[PDB]
Amino acid sequence: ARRKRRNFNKQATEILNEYFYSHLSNPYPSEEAKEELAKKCGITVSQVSNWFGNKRIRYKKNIGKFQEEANIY
Amino acid sequence: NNPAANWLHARSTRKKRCPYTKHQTLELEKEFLFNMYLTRDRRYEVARLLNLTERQVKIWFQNRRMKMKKINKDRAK
DNA sequence: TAGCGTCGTAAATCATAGAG
DNA sequence: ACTCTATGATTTACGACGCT
Repeated sequence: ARRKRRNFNKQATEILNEYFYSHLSNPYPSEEAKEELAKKCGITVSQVSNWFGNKRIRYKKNIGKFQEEANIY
Repeated sequence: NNPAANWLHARSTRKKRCPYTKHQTLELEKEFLFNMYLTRDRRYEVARLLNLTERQVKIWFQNRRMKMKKINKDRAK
């Protein structure tokens, strides 16, 4: 059967958000850094690239909505 | 604070994205399989036929080759 | 320089998981 | 189940750099 898209588990999201926020002034992981995140999260490098693309634009589009999340991290 | 300040930004003069139609997509896909690399003339004819600029056609083919790369990387684990 | 190639990404849009 | 909308994925359009 075809693989279905799925929301990432809480674990993967925490790892990605951790990296994103710790590099907030320039959240652009290098290819080697995307491979390691991909490993810790159990996802693919394309998926890490998609997550960062999605995160930067949505965060940039709504700074307020992502506040508080910026702090806990 | 503006933490997004140093991030990559789209130049305020970039053409706004226009999804192509099922028809334009299907026709471009068929031109792709005929020759994965366009000649100045084939590009010119496909562009006219679909009412897309030659630039848009050149870029569509470039993006299509990157999609092929993406799919093949997804397969050869 | 002109001009087409790849790589990586921005931003908009898609598809449908999943949450009420 | 049945909307909605959140989120991962895909599609246009380029900038930066390669080479001839």
